[PDB]
Amino acid sequence: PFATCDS
Amino acid sequence: AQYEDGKQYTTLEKPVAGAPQVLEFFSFFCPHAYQFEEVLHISDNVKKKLPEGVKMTKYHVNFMGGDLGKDLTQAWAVAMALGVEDKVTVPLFEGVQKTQTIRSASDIRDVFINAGIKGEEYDAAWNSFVVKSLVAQQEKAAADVQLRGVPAMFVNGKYQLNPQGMDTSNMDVFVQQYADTVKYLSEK
Repeated sequence: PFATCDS
Repeated sequence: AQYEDGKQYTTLEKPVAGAPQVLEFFSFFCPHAYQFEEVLHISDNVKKKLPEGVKMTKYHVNFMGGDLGKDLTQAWAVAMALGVEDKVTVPLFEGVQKTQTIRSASDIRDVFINAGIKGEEYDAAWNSFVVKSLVAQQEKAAADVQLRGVPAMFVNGKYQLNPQGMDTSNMDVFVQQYADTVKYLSEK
């Protein structure tokens, strides 16, 4: 629930 | 003290002047953003708890999806200008991640047309001065916070939400801790 797609 | 720097949120090293009070970044390409928006409905719950006079601002980003990502940022600018966010958000998420039927700028346009926005209207918005400036607005806001990834939320240009430091024992508790943290930061 805290995951992200990072650059 | 229930809200600690470095836990429920972090503090930007160089704060942003002139930023929206509550600003969210996302990508229609990011699965976690889809979760954020349609599964956990974080935006809507944050909105529900915002103090009077505080609007929930949402910006799209370029760094995912190549040229299509940039096209989606411009399309989100259109959605913002026409006020049709609630009519296009889901079918854009589904078009990119579920059915994967959005493969070109024209496909994006198709989504808006099926949502009720006429082709002449969409193209006029697309080429308008407002959408042109909203595109630059979204890009600058991302650069200004030194955005590293999506989804992300920022309060008053000073505070970055940190869900990784929130309680995730249950999702209802988690979403409410998120909304309460946004609300708390907005009065800070």
